[PDB]
Amino acid sequence: DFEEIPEEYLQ
Amino acid sequence: IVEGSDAEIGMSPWQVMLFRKSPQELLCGASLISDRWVLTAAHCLLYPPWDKNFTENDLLVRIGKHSRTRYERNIEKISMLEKIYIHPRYNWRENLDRDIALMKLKKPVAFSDYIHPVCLPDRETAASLLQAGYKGRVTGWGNLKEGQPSVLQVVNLPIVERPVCKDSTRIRITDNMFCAGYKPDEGKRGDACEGDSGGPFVMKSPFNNRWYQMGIVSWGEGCDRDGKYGFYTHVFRLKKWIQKVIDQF
Amino acid sequence: ADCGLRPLFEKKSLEDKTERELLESY
Ligand SMILES: N#Cc1ccc(NCC(F)(F)c2ccccn2)c(F)c1CC(=O)NCCONC(=N)N
Repeated sequence: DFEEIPEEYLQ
Repeated sequence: IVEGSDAEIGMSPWQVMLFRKSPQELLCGASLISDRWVLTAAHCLLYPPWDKNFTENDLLVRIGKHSRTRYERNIEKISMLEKIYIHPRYNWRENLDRDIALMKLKKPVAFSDYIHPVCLPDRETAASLLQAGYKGRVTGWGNLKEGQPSVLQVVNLPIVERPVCKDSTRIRITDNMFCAGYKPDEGKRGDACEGDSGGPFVMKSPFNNRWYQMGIVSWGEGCDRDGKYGFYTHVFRLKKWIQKVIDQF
Repeated sequence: ADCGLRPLFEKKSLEDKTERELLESY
């Protein structure tokens, strides 16, 4: 459902 | 938000989305009160009866958003949390008394057309504006009924007299809460709901034209039920705790 | 500081669609 975010942030 | 409408672009530039890293999902609303501090509800982070206990590293804050699910490239800013502070006397055991938390961002966020902090009330503003009948505004990406919006939702609701708030529920109400919503006779509806928690209840000062956050979406029984009301954390009442945390950390 | 004044509204002297409902209730 949620568009993936740039991945910088999934830390 | 139940019985709300699509917000306009930039209508609520202090609105923050609390976003869970994994699984990726909407956790809660929140509000931006400076370039570095975010205000939300304690139950968003900590609620043991549902095994809820998030830490700094579980979460992302997403500022400047409109669309709920889209990654709004060049518009939203995403931030990491440096430190979460829950009110010491948050009563999750009984009635969500003092349902408030502060979140320090890793780095200051740059303000823009879509990102801008809301004011915190002083005693005079609170005295003047927090009265039965006066309307505030709630925003959020929460459920539309007790099913999810594509865009930020908005609804305007009146503050309700304390005795009416007390007589609607079996929960013990404190001075750190107020309730808002239409009476069943008033023939208009609206409420926050699941997913709206921690979002801002705001009012616009007729004296200086500034938006002030008076409340934090806290709790209710169901959503938009007749004869039931939304409950909000009373922000001004907890302001000394807020000021304490901020100029100390 | 500059709190509570929206870039796309108050700062341009533009009103949002339901803002009026709040002020009328005061
Ligand atoms: N975490 C938590 C939690 C536990 C019980 C709730 N409601 C049951 C209860 F009212 F009985 C209750 C009240 C106080 C404490 C314990 N139980 C509750 F709302 C919440 C938070 C939540 O869902 N917020 C949604 C936004 O409010 N919804 C609305 N405005 N219509």
